[PDB]
Amino acid sequence: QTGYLTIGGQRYQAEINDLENLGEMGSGTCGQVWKMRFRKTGHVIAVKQMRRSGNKEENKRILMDLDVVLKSHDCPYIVQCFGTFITNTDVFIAMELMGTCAEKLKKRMQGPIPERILGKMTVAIVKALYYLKEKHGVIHRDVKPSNILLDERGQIKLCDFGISGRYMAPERIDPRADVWSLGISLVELATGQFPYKNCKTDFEVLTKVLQEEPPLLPGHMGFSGDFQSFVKDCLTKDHRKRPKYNKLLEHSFIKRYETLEVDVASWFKDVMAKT
Ligand SMILES: *CCC(=O)N1CCC[C@@H](n2ncc3c(N)ncnc32)C1
Repeated sequence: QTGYLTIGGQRYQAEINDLENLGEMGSGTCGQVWKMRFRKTGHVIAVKQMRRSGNKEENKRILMDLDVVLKSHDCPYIVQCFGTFITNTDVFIAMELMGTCAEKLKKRMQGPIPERILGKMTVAIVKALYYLKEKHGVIHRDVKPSNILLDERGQIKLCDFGISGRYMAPERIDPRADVWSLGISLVELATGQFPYKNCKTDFEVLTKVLQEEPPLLPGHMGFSGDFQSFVKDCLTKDHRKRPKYNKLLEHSFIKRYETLEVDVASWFKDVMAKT
């Protein structure tokens, strides 16, 4: 429903001019996203703006993503929408403000991200894809580090569903393909290096994926055996032998970080402090 903004129980009748524009965030990968402040509360939020005069293709993608996120109001690992504003000229989609994405944390850190953090990250992302395949029959089709968002309070959510209904897997080029993309992302963040960084064209990446063996987590960085095993599983070329989430969620690596307390909130704020 339009016109209402609800930040945690408290619902507020509001309109666009009840918000102060604090500047844009990054690029318009799905839409133009502003950081905005609620003049009544003081709360600052992310607001995506869709202009009705905008690109027809981008607008179809923004509506799909919204469709998925309103459906996912009860997944703690998918960013929550706080409400919508519909004016004669624009649609304003209020999202909870996250910090940044794993891609930019990799930039800031200038090196590997510790297994402790990638652990909590694997739990939140696998359960997100599982919740999305089970309760709604959607699959993501674009899981990559720029789509994994974090915040200062430790939360790790998944964010961009604009091309999602029902980093590319071998059988998505040559017929659980979101399982492959998660593994490529995990190897990138774990080593700080993208495993197909020397390819000068898109098709050259696709030939590497099908011709050479999967990128494996190296053995000399102290990675635990469970983490190495989990990545080897996701990075199975033959999709017939790749596990579904019900089997993935029973992996020991998943089980270690469901229970273990990992202070990602502190690790996040220190990385962001370093320039
Ligand atoms: C890699 C992260 C990044 O640069 N982007 C693209 C720009 C928009 C940004 N972003 N999208 C939704 C967001 C929410 N809800 N909070 C914070 N940043 C957000 C992701």
